[PDB]
Parts: sequence; C-alpha cells; structure tokens
Amino acid sequence: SFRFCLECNNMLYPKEDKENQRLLYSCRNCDYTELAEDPKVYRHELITNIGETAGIVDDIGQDPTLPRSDKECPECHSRDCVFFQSQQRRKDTNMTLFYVCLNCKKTFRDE
Amino acid sequence: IAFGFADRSLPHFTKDDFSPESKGFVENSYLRGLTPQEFFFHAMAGREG
Amino acid sequence: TPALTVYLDREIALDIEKAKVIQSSIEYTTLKNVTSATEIYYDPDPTSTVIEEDFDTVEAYFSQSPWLLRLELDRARMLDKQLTM
Amino acid sequence: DDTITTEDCWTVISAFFEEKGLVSQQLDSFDEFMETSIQDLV
Amino acid sequence: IKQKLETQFTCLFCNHDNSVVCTLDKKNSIGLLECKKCNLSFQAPINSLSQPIDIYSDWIDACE
Amino acid sequence: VSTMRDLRRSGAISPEVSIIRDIREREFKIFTDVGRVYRPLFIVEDDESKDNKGELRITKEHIRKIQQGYDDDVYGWSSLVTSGVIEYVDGEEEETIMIAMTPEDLQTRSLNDTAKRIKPEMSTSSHHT
Amino acid sequence: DQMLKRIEAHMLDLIALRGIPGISKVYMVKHKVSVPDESGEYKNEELWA
Amino acid sequence: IKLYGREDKGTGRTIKATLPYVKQDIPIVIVFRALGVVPDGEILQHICYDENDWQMLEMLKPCIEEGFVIQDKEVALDFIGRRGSAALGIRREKRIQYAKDILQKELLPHITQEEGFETRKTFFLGYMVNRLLLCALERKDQDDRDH
Amino acid sequence: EITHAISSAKEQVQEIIYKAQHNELELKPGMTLRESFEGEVSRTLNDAR
Ligand SMILES: [Zn+2]
Ligand SMILES: [Zn+2]
Ligand SMILES: [Zn+2]
Repeated sequence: SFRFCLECNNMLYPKEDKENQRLLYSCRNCDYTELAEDPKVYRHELITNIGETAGIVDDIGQDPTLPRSDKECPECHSRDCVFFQSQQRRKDTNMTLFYVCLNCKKTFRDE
Repeated sequence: IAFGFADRSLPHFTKDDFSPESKGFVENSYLRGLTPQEFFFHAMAGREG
Repeated sequence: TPALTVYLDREIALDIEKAKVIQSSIEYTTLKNVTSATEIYYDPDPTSTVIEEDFDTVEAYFSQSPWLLRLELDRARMLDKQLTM
Repeated sequence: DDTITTEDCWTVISAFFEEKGLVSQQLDSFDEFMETSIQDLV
Repeated sequence: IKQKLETQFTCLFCNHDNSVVCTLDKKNSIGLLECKKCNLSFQAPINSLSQPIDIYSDWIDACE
Repeated sequence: VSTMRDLRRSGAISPEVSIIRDIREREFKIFTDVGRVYRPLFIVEDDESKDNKGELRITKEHIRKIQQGYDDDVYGWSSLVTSGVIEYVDGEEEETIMIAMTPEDLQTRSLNDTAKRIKPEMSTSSHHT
Repeated sequence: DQMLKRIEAHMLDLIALRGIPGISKVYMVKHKVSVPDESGEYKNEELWA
Repeated sequence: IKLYGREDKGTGRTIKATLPYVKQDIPIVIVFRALGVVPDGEILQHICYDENDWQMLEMLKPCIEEGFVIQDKEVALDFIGRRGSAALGIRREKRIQYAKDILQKELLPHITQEEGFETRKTFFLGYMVNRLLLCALERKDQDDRDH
Repeated sequence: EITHAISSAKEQVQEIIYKAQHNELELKPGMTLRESFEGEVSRTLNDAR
C-alpha cells in the first residue's frame, strides 16, 4: 500500500539516501521527507488467495435468496445458516464453500 | 444450464445449488409432462439448436 | 487447438517413469511457474540483510547498488518440475 | 382464510385482464405521450 | 527520433496557413517550431503530454 | 428499504417504481423509468412475527370481494395491487427475490404416480423464506 | 528504484527453466496400435505416447 | 473508459478516457484535476475506498505517476481544451472555459448540467473507475450484457 | 426400476458434490476441478439416462 504526503497531498516517492544508506519516503512537489520503517519498496505476488475471506458484508444474514442450512455454526451453534462461494472469477477457483452463519459471519471450513 | 440470474439460473432456486436438476437435468418425460424449469431448459436447448 | 502427436522411443513407449522424465524435460518451464512471490527491498547492506526471512540464511551463506531484488519461489511447483531451486 | 386454489389464480388473471386488457400498455403509453410528451417537447 | 511536422497551423506574422512546422524534440523536453515563409520559431517545454496542438496553444498564449 | 417496500406495497409509490437493494455490493438502486417492464407476483408474507409468515397476503376474502367486483365496506385488480397483496417485478427485481413456483410450494410438503411430472426434492436447505 | 522494478518484471518472464519453447503443456498418452505378430497375424499394442 | 497497458506489458496499467466532441484520449488523473480535485489524495478517496487494497493502489499507481505534470484546474483545462476537437486559435483565454464547459456540459448531463456539482461528477467518476478496476482485478463478474 | 436408477445416480452426483466441496475430488488431466466436476456430473447423468 502506497501513501501520499499529509500537507502536500502528493505521493511519497521513496528515494535512497546514500550518505546514510537508508530508505526514505520523499514527495516531489514538496520537500517533506520521512524515514521508511521497512526497507521494502514495492511488493507484488503471483498466486492470489486474497479477497476470498475479505469480501464480507454484515447484512448478509438478512437475505432469503441464499439457501439456508443446518450446518452447525461454530460460534452461535445455530442450525439455520446460509452458505455461498467466493466471488473470485478465476478459472481455477476451488469451491471449498465459505459457510456463513446467521451471527458469526465467519468463513469457516469444516473439512 | 448457466446462472442467467446472479449466482443462479432461476429465481425459484436458492443461490449456489448444484444438484443435477438444479443446473438443467430433466428427470421426467413428455408423457410425464415437464415442470416449468425443465420445460424452459428444454426450450433454451431447442432455441440454441 | 495447436498440438503435437509425439511418439516416444520403443522402450519409452512401453515405459512410464521414462515417459514422465521425457515429458518433464520437454514440457516448457519458467521461473514464473516455480516463482511464488516477489518482494523488492532496499537492503542497504551489501554484506547482510535487515529482513529476517533470510537473515540467518544470508549469515550462513555470506559466511555496489545496495537495493535488493528479493523474491520467493514455490517448493511444491518447483518439485513438480523435477528441479530444485 | 384458507389456502389459495388454482382457480383463485385463474380469476385473478381474469380480473387483471378485464382491467388492463391485451393492449393495455399500448394505450397507456399512447395516452401518456399525447398528454405529457407534446408539451414537454414544446 | 526527430519528427518534422509540416502542419496546417496558421502563423500570425506572415498570416500564411500551413506555414507552421511543429518539429517536436522530446530529447531535452524542449520543443521546436519553424515557418517556411517568415521563418518564425517558437520555444516551449514539452512534457510527456504535449502535442502539436498544445504547442500551438502555447505559442498563441506566449506571442499574443 | 423495508419501509419503502411497504410504501409502494400500500400504493403510495407507483408499482412501476423499481426498488433494488444490493446487499453484497453495499448498493441500493431505485428506478422509476419509462420503458421498464414488469409482471405481477403474489406476495408471500415472510415476516417471522405472525402466522402469515411464509404465507400469502391474499386470501379468499379478497377472492370473494373480486368476484363481487365491488368493495363491501369498484373493487378491481388495481384494488388488489394497492391493498398490498400483489406486486409486480421487473427483470432486475426478479433476481433478488425467492418466489414459490406454485401456491402449493409455499407450504413445506411431507404419491409415486407414473403418469405425472416430478416435483423438486428441495432438501439442501432445511429452511425456506 | 524504477530500474529495480523494471529488472524484476523483465526477469519474471525471460527465464525458462526447461522444456521446448512454444509447448505450454505435454500429455502422457497411451496408444493402442495394431502390430503384426510373429506367427503372422496382427496384435494390438497399448503403448505410451 | 479503457484500461491501457497490458499485464506487465505496455509499461504500466494506465487508463485514458474518451469524451464527446474530442479527438484524443486523456489520462484520467488530468480530467480529475480539471474538475477541481487536482491532488491525488482526493482522487484516490473518490476512487479507492478500501485503502487496504494495495493492489488497487498499484494498478492506479502508473496513473498517479503520469498525473504529476498537471497541478491545477487551469492547466488541466487548457490541456483538455487543447483537445476539444474545436477550431484553431481559441487561445488559452477561451480554451480553458470551453474545456470547463465540456467538463460540465456533454459530460454526465444526467448527473448534473449546472455548476457546483462537479464534486458529484468526481464522486461518480471515482465509483465508475473503481468498478472498472474491480473488473480488471476480476474480483467480480463482468456485467453480463445479456442480463 | 427407472426411479431406483435415478435415485442411485442422483446419490452418485451428491457424493461427487460432497467429494469436490471438501477439496477431495481428484483433478482431471488439463481440465479444472470445476471442469472435472462438470464432466463427472455429465457422465453420471448420461449413465443414468
Ligand atoms: Zn508533497
Ligand atoms: Zn453460526
Ligand atoms: Zn510565417
């Protein structure tokens, strides 16, 4: 995640300081320079499994269109719960369904 | 039969069902008559053909 | 559907492990396959690193531009390709 | 009150038909056109 | 790579249309303009987002 | 959304007005456009607070009143619609709802005739709304 | 900084560990083939390919 | 709108817009700046709403990088007015105003046609581009045109 | 008999579903878990009919 300058509102561009040989966070339309906590500059992944458990909405318990289920709820121990599958459109999506309860809203896998 | 509606082929079925009938299996025959869902799946196939 | 009908050698044609070896050698492979995750670091120290995911590994391994080009590979996929990192 | 039979639905349909008719939407849009469209465009 | 542009732009001095030649030179981020009739030239910094139309706009903003 | 649903159900808002809430997308779209299409639907009362829960709002009283065609203190189709027993649905509205493909199907059922079509099992979800 | 990411992206693709290029995948296929037999008749023969 | 740049090809994953009565595409940041929000912080706010989505941030990053030359509404506008498909010789005097006109008029007229609600246009544009980026990530289904 | 066969086939399909959903259904060559699932289901239905 990349952030901007608080007062200049322009993007912080991390420029090296060879004299101290450290990482910084330097804007360009201003001169506000701040130290970089982690020497990481940019990070990118190849295999993505993020967003499968981050696409959660609270009011999902109020939808009747979704099927109900007697799948025992790990937390609320109810026997009337809905279940669905990840929203990811990747061709290789593995359909280990994200069973969701009326209350817990937890993406639990009982496998 | 695909999910022409969001996450389901028909509003009369729940979301995320996969039973044979739930995605376009006909169990009846013409003599037995066709329930509306299987009728519609057959109609889709015929239009396609 | 571009494809090739390939006939192996007589001994291989009746053999399976040799056939798999020949397939693996033939099937095209790249780092992207075995590559898993990449992480660009400004590692100021040419002689060491300030990231612990490899700190001990570099210490036992170590015994210019300071910016670090660090990446991760996929062991499961790496061995799927009959190769080691 | 009791369960709703099928002929209940058929008479439902008959009443709906008698109100609206087959050309209902046709006359509706034609009337709304003559009513509001002309002045709005003018 | 230099790109001579014998454009259709009309220059204000000799008032001849298609007399403006907008040769863009991004090497130094510095533009170049030429006329084949009165030989007037214009200068303006050129970012990665400047075009002969933008150059002509800068010329009008500068001369007049 | 419940409030506006009931608002249109009374007839306060035009039935043609389409009201769609997207739970997953955290979106709420309302349409009142010309050129939209719609078809009627029975309203299965689904509130978990009364007997009509999972049951039709329409009743044989409305049937009698229509057979009269008058109101027993004109009682027409639009009267049924306005009373809140009958709603339309456009193509997009059809998606976010669960309909009972037959009046029988509203009540969860409990035979073996070779001269008839076959109804669905409907067992994957022990609960229906 | 930008040079480092350019190098990262450049290497991400331009390193082929093994295999003939242009071959996304290969399949281990078995094959039956009629084979003349020593006595003179023909014998089919399951064989990898 | 269109997601310029291919996956690690075409340089960054940039985006440029297509407009009525124009002849060229423009970086999306530029049209944001000509509409009032020159800073990229407001642009990202109106566009990205889950800052945790660093992936969104880095797909838009080339768009942000390329959006540093324009820093105010007038340069963004004359820039835009330079590509307004109009005649030759409008000069910055009227070019900026014509650009602002086409930013207001001919642009999302169904949203607003008067002044003072270009902020509404910015918010709606940010939402639309957010949908575009979600689709590029393909975390959601492409809107079935047959629906 | 037809109904018993249909019940058995639908049971096969349901067991295939329980198989795939618990991340237990084997992958077909060059054909995804979703695509393998679809193929197995289709084969089961063809066998049933
Ligand atoms: Zn700044
Ligand atoms: Zn629960
Ligand atoms: Zn001249």
